[PDB]
Amino acid sequence: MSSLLQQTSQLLVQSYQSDNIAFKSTKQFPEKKSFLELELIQKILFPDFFTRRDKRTFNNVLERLSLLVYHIQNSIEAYYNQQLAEKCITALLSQFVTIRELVKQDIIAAYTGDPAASSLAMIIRSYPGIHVMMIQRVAHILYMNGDIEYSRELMENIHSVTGIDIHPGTSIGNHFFIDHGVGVVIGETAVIGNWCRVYQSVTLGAMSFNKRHPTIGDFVVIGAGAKVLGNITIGSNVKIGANCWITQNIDQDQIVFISEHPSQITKENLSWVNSP
Amino acid sequence: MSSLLQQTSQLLVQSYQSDNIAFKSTKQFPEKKSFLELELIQKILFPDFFTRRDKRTFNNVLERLSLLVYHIQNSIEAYYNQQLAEKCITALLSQFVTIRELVKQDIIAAYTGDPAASSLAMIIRSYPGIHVMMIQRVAHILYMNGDIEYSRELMENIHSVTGIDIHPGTSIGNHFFIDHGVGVVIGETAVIGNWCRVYQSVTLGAMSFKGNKRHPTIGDFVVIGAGAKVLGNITIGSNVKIGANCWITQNIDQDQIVFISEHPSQITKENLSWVNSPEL
Amino acid sequence: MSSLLQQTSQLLVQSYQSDNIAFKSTKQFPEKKSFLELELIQKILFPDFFTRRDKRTFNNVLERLSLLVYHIQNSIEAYYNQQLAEKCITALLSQFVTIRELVKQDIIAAYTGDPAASSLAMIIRSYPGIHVMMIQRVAHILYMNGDIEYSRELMENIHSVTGIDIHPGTSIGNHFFIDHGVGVVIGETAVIGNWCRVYQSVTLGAMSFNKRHPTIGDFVVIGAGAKVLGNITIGSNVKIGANCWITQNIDQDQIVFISEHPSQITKENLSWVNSPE
Repeated sequence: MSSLLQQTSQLLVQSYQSDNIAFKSTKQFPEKKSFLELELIQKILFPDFFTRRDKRTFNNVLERLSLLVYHIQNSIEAYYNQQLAEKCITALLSQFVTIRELVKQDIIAAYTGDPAASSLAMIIRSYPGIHVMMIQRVAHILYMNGDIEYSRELMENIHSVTGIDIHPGTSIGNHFFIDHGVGVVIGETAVIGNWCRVYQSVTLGAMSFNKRHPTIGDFVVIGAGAKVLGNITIGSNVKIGANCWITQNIDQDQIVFISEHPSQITKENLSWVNSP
Repeated sequence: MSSLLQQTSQLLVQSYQSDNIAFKSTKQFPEKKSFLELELIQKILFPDFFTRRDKRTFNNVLERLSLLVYHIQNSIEAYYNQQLAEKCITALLSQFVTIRELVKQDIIAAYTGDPAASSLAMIIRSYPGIHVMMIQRVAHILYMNGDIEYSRELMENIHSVTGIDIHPGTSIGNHFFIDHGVGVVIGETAVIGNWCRVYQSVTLGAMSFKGNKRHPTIGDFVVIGAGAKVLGNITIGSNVKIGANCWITQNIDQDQIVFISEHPSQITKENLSWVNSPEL
Repeated sequence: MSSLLQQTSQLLVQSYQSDNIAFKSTKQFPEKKSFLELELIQKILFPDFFTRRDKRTFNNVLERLSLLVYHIQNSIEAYYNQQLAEKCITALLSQFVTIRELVKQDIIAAYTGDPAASSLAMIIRSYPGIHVMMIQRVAHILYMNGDIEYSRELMENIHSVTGIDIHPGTSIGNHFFIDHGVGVVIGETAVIGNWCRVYQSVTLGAMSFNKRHPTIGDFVVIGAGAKVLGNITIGSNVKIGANCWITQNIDQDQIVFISEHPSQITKENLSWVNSPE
């Protein structure tokens, strides 16, 4: 409905104005190409960082939001019907400013959680853990309103570009930060709390061989390469060391780490190019 | 060669028609872009999910097939010569329907092996483990007929898009399912049986530190859980399940469940303020 | 500026002439697309493998180099200003043939370090560990001279394409080989010596929960899945086995590996297709 696109675009413009200045910029950053939904959602959520200086008006918001919605409608129709597409888009449109506020808190969590994060522009423009969450919070609305096929395709699109695999059904709290992220897998029935931090190669997955994925409390940190598997619960304030294999419930305020250290035992160019 | 292209085109048309109903669809999906060989192979193997409804005639199949093989022929020539390129292409065309039947079984394996896979359409359009096998089964025929350079480049292309790293020399049986797949690495001389399932971050690789076998051979019905590292010229029997994060460096007999010996150990023990910092 | 671009172009052309037999090629390969900076750096460093035969004159080199330089300059200007952008561009130009020498040594390291590496052509066109180092050696110059935002952006672009995550601040010696590479993460303050070899899913990272990343010596090999965390040192000639969790220093001339083997215990298409349809 044209009326919903227009109402949502004005709500978005209001959201831009009440932004903290940290989320603003007078600069004109270079073009970022990726794929359609991400390019558009980036522009819609944070135009200052992804658009030409002259294309940051209400009409540009309306055009971009309309391109996004029409593409989403055509895809949901291809897998399902017009009736379901409309229901999904309506829900998405009503949720868009809420999504935008959630993505801002993800960005805040990245700046807080990463010593290498120097500014919000760096995080917004280049942190893949942020871009996966821009797409996931949109895809999750679609999934929850009955579209499980396009929402999965959407997540597989961002999966391809970041190496981060999050199912559209995953339920994720606020201030969620994935650092680096390549190899991260989070399954359909997983539940994640607030202020969680997750590193590369972490799996929140099903047992190797209904609810079949982990639930994670608040303020949980999961170190690189940990594999957290099965319908289990990690309590709040848990820290999980790198490469742990975790298949059991873990109580709150715990620290989990591989038990023991490994074993240690002791002990030009022309030549190399002469051999080929 | 045109006569071979026409027969393969006609055999593919016949293959489409004998498909089970589950592989067919009357719908018009949005176009999917990636890179040339993947887009073309997708349209060649499953037109119903990747092409405009008015581009599904024998001639459209022949156009897509011709463009694919002739891009392959031009790349192989660049590394080698026209004779080897023709040889590789001929083998690929003659195996093309065989490849299609194998990919269909990979799709079946994905559907049975994944509680989140709800339809064949979803699997066909979006599962990276299926897309990597579309490429790998093509590349492997090229490699086996002598083109080791372009078949590797081809595999690195699909690597760049899926994060799944499979060598063109890898020998892989039917009904093979990779779930999630990022970080998967499978080496040149590895051999994989039938009905295997492999998860993210799995290596079937060489020992960290000719006709050699330096990568693993795994049997049928093997499941390898996330993060497992299976290294060296070792054999994993059929019906073996390997738990997550395992480090395997020895042969494993059939009918074994393998897992890390010990659980990890375990010991006990806003925006406003945050926004004040980057503002100032 | 125009004259430094011309002298850098002539030094590059001479560097092409100086190459060993093995880095040359009479054949013409199909173009490779990715993203702008990688396409240009590939063509500038190895024209024989990435450009048409008729686009290898001095002016062709000068146009490719200028396109790159002007793209980087505007990108840095966008995050900072003309003053810093020129400082970085000047530094990069003065070091361009040095970077080319280092990348050739990375290629040599890949050939000697990988049995699947059959030829330099294959390595130059297709090895993602080489492509990430083409970018990183450029991005490191930019980072060292004050541009920490665009050099990060650059590294994230090559990250999307390879799944290899190397910070622009990382300091890396010569003959560096990443095999496979997906899931490799190397942090901002890490230091890597010469002739090191790193596999997929390796982290040289900070503690999960100034310098906070590891220093690695010469001839270190780190197997797949190893996590090396914190401001620790791995001495030279160390071999680190797959999936190791390293949180303490390792002296030189050591082999490190998980000490215990895993425990073990014993124990129709048509029908499936009817199920869902």
